[PDB]
Amino acid sequence: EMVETVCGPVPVEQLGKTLIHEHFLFGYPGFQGDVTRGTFREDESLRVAVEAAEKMKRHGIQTVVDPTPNDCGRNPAFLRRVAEETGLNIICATGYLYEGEGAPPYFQFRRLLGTAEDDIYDMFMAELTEGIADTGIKAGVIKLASSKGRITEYEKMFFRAAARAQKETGAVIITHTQEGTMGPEQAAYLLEHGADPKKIVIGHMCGNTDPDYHRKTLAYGVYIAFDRFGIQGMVGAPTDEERVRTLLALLRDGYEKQIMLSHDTVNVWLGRPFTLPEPFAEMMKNWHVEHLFVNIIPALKNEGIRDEVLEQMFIGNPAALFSA
Amino acid sequence: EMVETVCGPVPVEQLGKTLIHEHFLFGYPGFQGDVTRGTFREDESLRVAVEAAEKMKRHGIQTVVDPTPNDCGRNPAFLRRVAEETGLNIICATGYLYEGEGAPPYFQFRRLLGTAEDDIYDMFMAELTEGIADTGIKAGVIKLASSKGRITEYEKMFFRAAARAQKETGAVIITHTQEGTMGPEQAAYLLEHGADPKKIVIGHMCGNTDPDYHRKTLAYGVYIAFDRFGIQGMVGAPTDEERVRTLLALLRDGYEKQIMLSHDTVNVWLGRPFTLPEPFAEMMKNWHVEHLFVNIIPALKNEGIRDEVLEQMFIGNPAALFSA
Ligand SMILES: [Co+2]
Ligand SMILES: [Co+2]
Ligand SMILES: [Co+2]
Ligand SMILES: [Co+2]
Repeated sequence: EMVETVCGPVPVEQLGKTLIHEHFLFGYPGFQGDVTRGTFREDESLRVAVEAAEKMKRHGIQTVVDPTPNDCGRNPAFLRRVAEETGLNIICATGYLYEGEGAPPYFQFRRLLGTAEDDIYDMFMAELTEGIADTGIKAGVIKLASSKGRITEYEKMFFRAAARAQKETGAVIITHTQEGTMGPEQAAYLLEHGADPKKIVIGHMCGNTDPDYHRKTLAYGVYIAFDRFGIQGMVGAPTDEERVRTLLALLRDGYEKQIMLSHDTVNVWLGRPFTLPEPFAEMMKNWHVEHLFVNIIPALKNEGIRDEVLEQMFIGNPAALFSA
Repeated sequence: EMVETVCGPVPVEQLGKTLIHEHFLFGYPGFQGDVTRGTFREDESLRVAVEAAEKMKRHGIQTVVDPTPNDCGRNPAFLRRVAEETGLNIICATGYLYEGEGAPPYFQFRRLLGTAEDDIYDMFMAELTEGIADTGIKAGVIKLASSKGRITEYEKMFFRAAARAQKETGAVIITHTQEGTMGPEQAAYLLEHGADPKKIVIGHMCGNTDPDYHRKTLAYGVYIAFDRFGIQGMVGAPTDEERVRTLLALLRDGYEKQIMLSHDTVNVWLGRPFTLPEPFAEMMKNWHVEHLFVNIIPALKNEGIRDEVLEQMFIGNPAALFSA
């Protein structure tokens, strides 16, 4: 009946309207080494993060799941500061990013020692049931990630440890898929290791534009996330128009009880500030926390998507996800 | 005349006996994510670090170059506390590890922006001439690293930036070579971009057992470092017996003014504590800061190496390296 937030245990029935995948703070592994020229502005970062939290509250959002990985500058105490100020429910994660964009050398070394999987399991259990560092904050979700075209041996260690921790705690698993690949394989690998499909969210599914690929993943009984609305412009990556077109094809087939939507925003970047190039910046202009409510939902309503369907995705599914 | 230490500028003539490559603190990238089970205890880490520094002092060591990379838990403030407690001169570095064992995602993203090399150069200049993070502590060396059998495009950015910074500051470059590869390639590439050979130390050269490989590197007029004494057991790393055999061959060939010696010890490991298996631990038993003086030096002196030659490597070469 309860889920661990950055402000302690909160009743699952009181979560309400939820964004399943947003980042208040995020940095690419290695940002720590650029501290001299990319200093952390704590007061300014809080101001921007609270501003983003207030923007979501104006659209009826009461809960945000922040799946910032452990190796990507996850800061539970900072998230608590945002939540204590706004009253917004924030659920943080425990886990690492995939091999290509994470920081693997540490657990790759423990893999050589032959304790890595047990060490990761131990980390998951400690952060889910005891607390993260000395913050007293317990993670409410386990974050997993896989590479493009394959789930690597490094990544599989985390997948097996998450499945073990999932059986012991009943925690929710949120995943990262790279470039619309490994969706069905993630679900398959987790289930055969004992994980509950009703507690798994396969993320970044909007990265694939083939409805058959989605149906194959949805066949496992898992949740899928169209969580990257706003991110477009890359040569291989899909557009928001292609995302909606894929979403409408699944809502026609009646998969609403298994679909959730988000933006995957990075509200405050860790490390040195940057500016996107002229063509890319224009294509990424819609990448903000209000995009779904201002642009996407009205476009869905014009296609004939009912309010009950939208409320099932934003309110119903998160409530069913965190419930035992 | 002067060199930047963690306590400020120190006369190069006062550096005395120096260990060119030792780590007081070190963590594999990703250690930050294991904060709950691998918390950094500053006070007990300082005790172990001071204990290591005092063991160096037993053998007349007055200066240590600590080339811990930015992405490997480099902590100049901690090193300052070690230096103040012991009276030891500690020179720290600016730089990142190689692609395979470092944290590349951050500066790989900045390459997509097209500013990475300039950003890295800017970082080098800041930390060599202005101060690291929230301190006035300046780095005294630039740390570079390459992969096995290749200097990757990612790595080449740091090499080009280092050569640029070297030309403008006169700073020392110290390198990491992976598994006895790329020694000549590193020297050649640095000199292509205008770096001063008398200011370059090609590291981990003991990882190769072919004297011709060393002579190819030495022909560039650079320093080479037999800096991993004590590290044995792994494929395909050499034994201390093989290191000594290679070292003796070069010393008898008259290369003493280009050679420096170290252990590459990690005195305090960042992250979760670990234990090596007994067959591996027995092979690594001599990996400590006293090894060169208690085991290697008496073995060298029995093989005809005079105290003057030893003092040339430990005192003369570091003095010449840091001098204009
Ligand atoms: Co992701
Ligand atoms: Co994300
Ligand atoms: Co090294
Ligand atoms: Co080293």
